[PDB]
Amino acid sequence: GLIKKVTHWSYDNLIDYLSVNPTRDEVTHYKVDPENESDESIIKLHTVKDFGSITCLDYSESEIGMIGVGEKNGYLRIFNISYDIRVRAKKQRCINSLGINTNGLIAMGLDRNKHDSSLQIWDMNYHDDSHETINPMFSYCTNESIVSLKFLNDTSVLAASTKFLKEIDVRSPNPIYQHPTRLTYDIKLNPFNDWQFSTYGDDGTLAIWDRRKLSDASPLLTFEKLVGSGAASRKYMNSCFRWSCVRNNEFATLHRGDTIKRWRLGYYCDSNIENLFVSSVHDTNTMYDRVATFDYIPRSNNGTSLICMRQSGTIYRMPISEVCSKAILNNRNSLLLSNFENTEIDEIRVNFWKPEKLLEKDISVIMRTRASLGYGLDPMNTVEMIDSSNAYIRNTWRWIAIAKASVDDGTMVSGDLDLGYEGVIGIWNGILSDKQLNKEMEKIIKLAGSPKYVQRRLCLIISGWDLSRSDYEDKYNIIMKNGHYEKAAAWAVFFGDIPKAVEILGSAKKERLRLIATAIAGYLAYKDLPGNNAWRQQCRKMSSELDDPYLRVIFAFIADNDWWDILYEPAISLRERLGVALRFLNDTDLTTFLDRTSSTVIENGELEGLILTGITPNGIDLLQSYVNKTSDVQSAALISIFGSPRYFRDQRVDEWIQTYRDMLKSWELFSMRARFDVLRSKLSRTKTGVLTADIKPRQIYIQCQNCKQNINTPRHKYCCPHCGSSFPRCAICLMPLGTSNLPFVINGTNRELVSRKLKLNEWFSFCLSCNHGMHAGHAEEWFDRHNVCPTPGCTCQCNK
Amino acid sequence: MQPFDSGHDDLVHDVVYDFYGRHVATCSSDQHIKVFKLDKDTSNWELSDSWRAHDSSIVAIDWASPEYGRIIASASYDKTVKLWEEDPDQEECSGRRWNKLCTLNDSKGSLYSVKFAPAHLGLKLACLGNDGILRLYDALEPSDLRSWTLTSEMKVLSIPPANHLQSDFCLSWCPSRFSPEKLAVSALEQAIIYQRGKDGKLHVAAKLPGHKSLIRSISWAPSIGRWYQLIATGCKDGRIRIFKITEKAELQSNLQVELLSEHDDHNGEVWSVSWNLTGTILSSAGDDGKVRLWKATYSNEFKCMSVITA
Ligand SMILES: [Zn+2]
Ligand SMILES: [Zn+2]
Ligand SMILES: [Zn+2]
Ligand SMILES: [Zn+2]
Repeated sequence: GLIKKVTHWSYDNLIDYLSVNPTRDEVTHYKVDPENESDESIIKLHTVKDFGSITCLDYSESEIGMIGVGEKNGYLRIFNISYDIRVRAKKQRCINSLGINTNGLIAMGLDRNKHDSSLQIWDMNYHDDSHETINPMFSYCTNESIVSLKFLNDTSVLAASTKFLKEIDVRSPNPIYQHPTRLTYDIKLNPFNDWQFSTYGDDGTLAIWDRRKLSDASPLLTFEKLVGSGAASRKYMNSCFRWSCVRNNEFATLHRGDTIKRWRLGYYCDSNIENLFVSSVHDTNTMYDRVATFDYIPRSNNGTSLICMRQSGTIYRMPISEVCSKAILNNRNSLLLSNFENTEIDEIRVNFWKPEKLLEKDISVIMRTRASLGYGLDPMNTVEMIDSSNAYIRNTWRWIAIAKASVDDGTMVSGDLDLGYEGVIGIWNGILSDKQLNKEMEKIIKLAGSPKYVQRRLCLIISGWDLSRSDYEDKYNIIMKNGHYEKAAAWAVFFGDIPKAVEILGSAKKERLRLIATAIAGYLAYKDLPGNNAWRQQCRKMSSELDDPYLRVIFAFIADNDWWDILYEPAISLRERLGVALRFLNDTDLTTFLDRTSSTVIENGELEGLILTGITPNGIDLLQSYVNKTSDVQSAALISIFGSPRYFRDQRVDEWIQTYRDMLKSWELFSMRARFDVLRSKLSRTKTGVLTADIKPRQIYIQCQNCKQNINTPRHKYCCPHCGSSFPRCAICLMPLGTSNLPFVINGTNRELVSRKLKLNEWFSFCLSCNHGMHAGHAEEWFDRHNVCPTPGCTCQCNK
Repeated sequence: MQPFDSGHDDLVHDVVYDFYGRHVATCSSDQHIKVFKLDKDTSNWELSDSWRAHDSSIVAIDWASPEYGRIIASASYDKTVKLWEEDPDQEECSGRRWNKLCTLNDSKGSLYSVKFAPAHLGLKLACLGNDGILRLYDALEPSDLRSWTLTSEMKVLSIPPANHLQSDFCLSWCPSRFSPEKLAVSALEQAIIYQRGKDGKLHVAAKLPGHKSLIRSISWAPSIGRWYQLIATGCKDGRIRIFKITEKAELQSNLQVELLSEHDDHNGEVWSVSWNLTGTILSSAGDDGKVRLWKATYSNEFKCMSVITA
């Protein structure tokens, strides 16, 4: 089997091919359309069948159709497919190789004969047609056995014998070089670099050569046992190694009839001979097994397809898949795909899951959208942002808003104990004395039925549930106006006013809600009848089957009256569960409920547990579990800055802050980074007033002109503290720098914005490459017409 | 999917984003580097500059930190690392928009991977070639960014591979300012974590087990704030190994490595593996022609969510 690619014939996009059947009896001319990957693109055109045993084949580039075919008996046949002459040597012997040059010169490789030349080069136009024998123009390599040859140029031929490798020019009777090597078999010139050819040997050892190294002699590469062995014994060998006609420094090797290894080479110049080494090998499994020989098919956009001949002689076409070589992810969740075959790069922007859906629902783009929308700066604004476009984040920011308003109103910070952003667990569980903490809690409250009533009042203050009847009516009106009638009825039952809940839910629109209120109405008399009587049964079933969590709560409380079925499911607000566990519960079971819920939320990592834990080290542990669950470092940092460096110091909070700042820089949200920094500075004010935030250090230490010392070791006039001398003057007006209320208006290149620009233009500004100072408006007005520093004797383009 | 032609005449080898995610640098075997900017108005990738860089095929490029300026490293097979600084006073698509700074003619072998250290470690470099020598280049003199000094020279491989045998190398730094300096270095079949000791020299810290075949890609996940680090590795086998690292002679902290997962979904060779900004989405390419996206579940097990055929 021999598949030989033939060029310079077709004028259309089709690529011609020549094939020899595995029984070595016919030569078939094909025509392959590369743009169509179907197996019907191979078109069989002609078949010459009068052949004994083909050993070699060659084609003519200049004249279309002229194909030479060698044979083991010794008959070389030159004919057309798209005349017919049979030729042979003077002494008949087997033909191993064959070459047709561009100018019609024909070479021939024969076996070893002691009285004849094995490299006969002759032209067919000066050949006597009355004789089968050939009279050669040039005779070389007497008493030798040439096994493979290839025409390099219009005059030079590269011939390989059984023990030598030669390049013989027809213009000189002395060969150019003779390098003794045993890897002298089928020569395939590189189509992109004629100085490189690759042969193999009897042991299967492939070798890629350079002619210049042999000219001057080691091979450029050597692969041990890459191709089939037994090259001397068998004269009918399939071609399992091919150079690449689609790109440079590449070759395909077919192994065991199943896989094709596309070796890609790398080159470096020792400084013009490029030393070679193997970079990457790509394995492609064939469509059908038992492939003996194969060849390339060049397609458009640097594509690759392979035409292969099986051991049964069936010839098919197989494409090469586009294997992705690089899949990188952006900070905006954008995927960029690079191929191993073509040049184009594929991009999936954010604009089994769909990839766009997964990258749009990822927490990285969620955090980017929230940071661009302004998340975390004001908790009321976060609540409005969440409501305007999951819900547990709203519930855990409502508590942050409540505690921050309480601290900023001075309600909690009074007394000797700060107790800002404190947790319900820490407050109700106690911990310099019990009497001292009781009396300071009493003085906080002054602003029972239980041994600890002041602790309950502190817990209601922290939870934001210290409300009166008018406050509850106002909350009912607010929730009714917001449209969550189910939540309004749930809150009415949480307070314990079931006729009020019936009145609220019945005065709605939706008939479904009116029916629900009608069902709830039942309880207003079904209170003294403890017994299964269907109504409770149907209500339990409906509490199981309804979808709304507040209605589930309202039915589970109405039927089989028990507070514990309300405050254990996670479908409702933890603040509401604390509100019903603080208003109607005994202190013996409240401790058990608080311990169970705290030990739940700390290991679960829910943000709603900040009700119980506060901004404490236990809160930092809760936020750490939340980060380990979700990678929501944005919410972790924006919650942590509400009292982590103000009250303690842990490395995890600083890590989250630095990570969020780096992410904000990566999204180019520098304004939001600055707002985060000023919020961190503002929320680090202690009870005394000492700032605890690690602020950015100073970058300017102006040296005084007179005293020659540091001025930083006056809101409108800055002077040196050591001697009183003012700042260096401007280079445009020779007025001192750093002082406002200048006797002129620096009108440098909505009147409030204009006034801000006019008052901003009179600030300090200096070049950092020549150290010359200007006013901001002076520099803006001066650099719009000049490109040199205004100080005399300075050559520094301060603009760019 | 919107494909845009990069314009190279040969195979595009490495593509890297910048820190801000609006610039991509593409190297190729046509001895060219191209930088593409993402236009804000047209929302299409457009070319910024395209200049010839090396005398051989470029295989790895990296952007520097944006607080040190705009510097692109370039490691090619001609045993050179070239550092390229942008001077904005040149016309676009001209070849003079990116000025050459320094050539690192110390590598005796064809360089495979180049990486910048994070910005808190200084303006550092990390080079690796088939000589098996890991080199760290700093930038000590701040006046000129052309005097780059070799400081750390650690040998990863005992002898270089022969030319006929293939090889692959990859590097990954530690994106953590709150952890000591670490470096994930991938040899032929080995993955070594190198840590900076108290003596100022790198030392062998930990080794990732497994890896019966060639390692094609290594990637250290960003530490979003968790207590465990993640290294993703794509081998010549079908395995996307994710290693979970917990950090606690002459080393500031000893570290333990436990294999978190091992996935054979690609059925081939995992050519590239990467991470997201937050370490939640992994991306892995393989010989199946499909790029898989992996996200961790509730039980800390990574499960595939999307498959993108090409
Ligand atoms: Zn002074
Ligand atoms: Zn001035
Ligand atoms: Zn000046
Ligand atoms: Zn200047």
